[PDB]
This record gives sequence, C-alpha cells and structure tokens, in this order.
Amino acid sequence: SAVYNFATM
Amino acid sequence: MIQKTPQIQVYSRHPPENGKPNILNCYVTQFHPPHIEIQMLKNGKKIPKVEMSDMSFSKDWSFYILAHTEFTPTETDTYACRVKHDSMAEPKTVYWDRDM
Amino acid sequence: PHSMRYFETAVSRPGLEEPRYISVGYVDNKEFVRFDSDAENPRYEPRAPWMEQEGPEYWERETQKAKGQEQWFRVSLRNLLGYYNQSAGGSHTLQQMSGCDLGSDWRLLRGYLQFAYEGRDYIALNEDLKTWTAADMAAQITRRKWEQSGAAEHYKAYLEGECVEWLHRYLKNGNATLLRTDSPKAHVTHHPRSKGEVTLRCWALGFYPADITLTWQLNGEELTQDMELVETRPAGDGTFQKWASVVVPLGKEQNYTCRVYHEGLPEPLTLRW
Repeated sequence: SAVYNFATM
Repeated sequence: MIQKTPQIQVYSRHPPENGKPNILNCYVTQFHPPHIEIQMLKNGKKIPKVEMSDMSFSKDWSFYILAHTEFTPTETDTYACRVKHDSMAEPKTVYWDRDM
Repeated sequence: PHSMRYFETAVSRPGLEEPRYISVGYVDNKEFVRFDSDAENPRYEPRAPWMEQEGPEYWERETQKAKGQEQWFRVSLRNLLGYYNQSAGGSHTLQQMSGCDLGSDWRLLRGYLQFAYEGRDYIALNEDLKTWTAADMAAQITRRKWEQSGAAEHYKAYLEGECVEWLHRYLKNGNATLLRTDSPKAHVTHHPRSKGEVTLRCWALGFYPADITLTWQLNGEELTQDMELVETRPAGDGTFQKWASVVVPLGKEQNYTCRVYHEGLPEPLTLRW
C-alpha cells in the first residue's frame, strides 16, 4: 500500500 | 551540484551470433539528475526505434535505466551506445565488444 | 528478512509541462507496482503476477494516492526552490524512500522515511519514528515545519501499520513467485588478449535473482590480483548476467577454475576453460 505524505516540505 | 557521472555497459542479451538476430542492451547507471539522452549507433549512424526501459534509482539515490534495441552482429558492422548527461562536459560513446 | 519500499521521484524541466512523477513499489527488492505520470492513463500498475490477485478498488485507491503524492511533490519542489533561492531555469529532483523491514517472524524491525533533493540527503525520519535529521539549513525549515504539525506520528502510523499489514498480505499471495529462481548457465571464454598471456572470462547468464557470486582461482587461494568483475546487469528478459576474467599465461589457461555461487543452483558451480 502506498504512503500518503503529510505536510509538504 | 545535482549530478553524478553515468556508467555504461553495452552488450547483447544472447551470446552474439553473426547473422543471427539479437538484442543490444545499453545499461546506463550511477547517474543523476534523471535527465539523460541515450542513443544506439550502427556505424556512427543513429539507430531508430531504440527502446527505453523504465527508470529506477538505487538507495544511493542515483538512477539506472536500460536502453535497448534489436540488432545483428556481423564481422565489420560496428555498434555503440552514446550518452549525454548534464554531469559530463561531453557525450560518452562506448563501443560493443562481443567478448564483453 | 522481508521488506517493502516505495521509491518516488519528481523531476521538473523548463516548459509548460508539470514535473514528471514516478513511483516504484518493492516487495523484497522485487518491483511489484509502478506509477508514471508520463503514461497515457496514469494509474498504478501490476509488475509481478501475484499482484493481479488484487481487485479494481485496490488499484483505484492507490492511483488516487499517487495523484495526491504528485501534487505534494510538485508543491514541495517549489518550496525547495524558495528555501535554496534557486533560479527557475534548470531542472531539479525530489526523491523519497519509504517502507518497512520485517523479520522472518513477520515482526517489524525498522521503518524508513527519507528524502533527497538534487541527489543529496535532505530530511529523514530517525529510527525512533519520532525525530528528524536535517541535512542543511533548508532542511531545518522543513524539520521545524514537520515538528509543529506533528508529521512523524503520521508516517509513524504508516510504518508500524499499513506498511506492516499490507506487506504481510503480498508476502502471502506472492511467496509462491518470490521464492522462485533461475539457475545461472556459466561457461568460460578464451581471448588471445596478449602475447605469452591470455584472458579467460567466466560467464553467468540468464540467472535470477540478481544476487550471484563469481570467483577465479588457479587452484589454491583465489585471484583478485588481476581479476576484473563487471557489475551484474539485466538481460532485458527478467534475468541477469555477469562475468569476471583474469589474465593468464598462454598455455595454462586450462589450469584456472571458476566458481559460480547462486541460490537457484543446488550447489556451487565449478568450471574450467
């Protein structure tokens, strides 16, 4: 299952 | 400041057989940025329809890719791989050597 | 010692084109999924036969996640141009490695979440899945930002949960395929590469997985004092090739032995010219 990033950089 | 010098390896999939068909591979590796231009020459003459594999990168972040096309060895019919990368001041051209 | 990894990449070039986003998934170093924004119909795709066991809803759910990562990357890419006061004129690359390691006991051993900018380490979730390590001044900005929003707990949740749960699933449907092998078919060539000297080349072809070990040895200790060994390489058909040679005095060629180590091979291979 692919990760879903949080706060952008 | 965004790169690393590409490594090239030209070779046929199946052991080279004069006249007999065969696939020429150009394995480019150790490069970054992932912008690269690869050509396969047949007597200095660019070879059309040259397949590009899907790109991928190692845990050291550099990318690798497999350029490839169908060919056929023949005593004097010379082949090669030509690469241009924003990491080298000039394109690198490596020639196939059936014994490698 | 299983593992799951998602290698994502975003690259921007000058032009009206949005950056190219690429995501490759790995189960035990074997590619099983992949998404490329440059495709006619951007959608995660099966790259291992055991993944076709998954239904349409799985592929949609993943494609949507890709869609969002693509925006997260193109946005992040712009913030970094800012942080680094870079000129919008060249190209730039943003990379991420994510996933988790498992012991054969199905037990989680470690989580991974790190990023690279222009090919250099940028920011990384430490092994405690709580603190960050920032490479440079720019990264300090992202570190501060992810600390205040509590980013780590989020990725931490993926690493100890989703990553572990889904990796068990794949291993379960794919152990069949995963455990497979293709024995290397070795042989040795003779090349007059000198006078009073010759070059023997040992070959290992059509093997799989890529792991393999070749050795030379004029009966006794091994040879590394003149042995050449190219990097293992793909045949293009799913298997790989590799070779190693050594200079030998003409007439003794037949006296050198080559050993090939691969696990698809019931035992080590021994070969002579």
